[PDB]
Amino acid sequence: GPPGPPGPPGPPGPP
Amino acid sequence: GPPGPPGPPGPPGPP
Amino acid sequence: GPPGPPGPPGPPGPP
Amino acid sequence: SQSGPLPKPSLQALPSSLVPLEKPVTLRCQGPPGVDLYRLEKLSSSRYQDQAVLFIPAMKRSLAGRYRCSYQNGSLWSLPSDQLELVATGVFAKPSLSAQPGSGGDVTLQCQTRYGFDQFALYKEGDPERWYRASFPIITVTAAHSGTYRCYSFSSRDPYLWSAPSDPLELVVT
Amino acid sequence: LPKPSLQALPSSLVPLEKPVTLRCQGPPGVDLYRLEKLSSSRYQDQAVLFIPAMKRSLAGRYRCSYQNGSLWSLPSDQLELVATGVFAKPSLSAQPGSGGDVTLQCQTRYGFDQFALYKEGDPERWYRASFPIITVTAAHSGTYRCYSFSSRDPYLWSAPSDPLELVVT
Ligand SMILES: *[C@@H]1O[C@H](CO)[C@@H](O)[C@H](O)[C@H]1NC(C)=O
Ligand SMILES: *[C@@H]1O[C@H](CO)[C@@H](O)[C@H](O)[C@H]1NC(C)=O
Ligand SMILES: [Cl-]
Ligand SMILES: [Cl-]
Repeated sequence: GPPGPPGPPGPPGPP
Repeated sequence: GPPGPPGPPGPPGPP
Repeated sequence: GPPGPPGPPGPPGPP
Repeated sequence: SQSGPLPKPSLQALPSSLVPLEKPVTLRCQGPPGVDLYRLEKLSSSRYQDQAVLFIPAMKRSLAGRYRCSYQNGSLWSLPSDQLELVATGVFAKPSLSAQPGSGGDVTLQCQTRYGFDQFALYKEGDPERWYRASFPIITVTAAHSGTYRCYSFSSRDPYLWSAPSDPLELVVT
Repeated sequence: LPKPSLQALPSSLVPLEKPVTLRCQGPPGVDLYRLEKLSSSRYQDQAVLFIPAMKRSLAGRYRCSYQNGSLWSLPSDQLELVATGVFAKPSLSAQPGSGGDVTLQCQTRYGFDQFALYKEGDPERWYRASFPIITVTAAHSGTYRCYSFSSRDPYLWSAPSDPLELVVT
């Protein structure tokens, strides 16, 4: 089948 | 076939 | 179907 | 066996990534020759397609935003492209640009607009083009090139919904 | 969404070539864990990292977080992973100071501009200085050691000094 959706975003960066 | 699973999460964000 | 691509960067971190 | 990640493709908006409402734009993803599958996506939405090219015949508020693409070789995904920022232009009345030359090499320009916008963007024509962003309608430019300047106003609430471009202002240095 | 803990086991001070394991720990049942090293900004989608043999290159700051549903947790507190034994150990001495104060000297050849002294025990007492001289106020008898390092690379420490077995009156 066709490839799955794009993964979700990574977590927010550090300070 | 059916669409694959989502991709992995993206990188962490920048500072 | 194969997995989707890795997601994008998370947002910016606190300053 | 393979040395590293597949190089990212380019992502381009023609004729411009600043697109007035109701005008056409074409997003094109381009990797090396022989790509099995291109994926073009819009960030912060569930929207994506398995095609290199997205043709938007009439630009809409809802299509404004961040895009990227990547491609697949076998089941392996490439590094993603640089993020394309697709701006919907002409959502608001154009501002009026004015300019006050300074006493020593600087020029203060003003993007006047009848609203409470908090973001303004000033540019000079002809690549390399030169951009300037400010949270305030007054914008000071040092060592300014002669050229044709225009400005845009918008709100940080929807930073891809921009005003129509101001009428051009013609700066000449000597 | 509450932050996880990130531990180095058996310790966050890790002699070169000795093992350590980084473990991220949030609530049970969660979808995914993300462990990152900050300087190099490389990372993994797993809760545990085993380092069979500590290296200069693995020392540094790390943090982690987890994702449940599509939602990210607050990030763990930052884990300072330090490699020890990168330099010859220093030599520790002690003298009186004023009242109940004890003055320690952490002596070393190289130009090092940072020093860390501790007393074994539960919990451990830690002291720091840029000069190789460390006052312990109201000092307790115990087993002391010190480490010397550079602020140019604050995560590469010397081997620990031979223990100083202090008895205070
Ligand atoms: C796909 O990978 C094969 C080898 O596995 C290589 O021959 C080919 O150039 C690749 N194509 C692209 C566009 O990466
Ligand atoms: C994870 O997600 C499920 C719902 O999908 C929720 O019921 C469960 O309590 C979550 N667990 C934690 C620790 O947040
Ligand atoms: Cl442009
Ligand atoms: Cl210890």
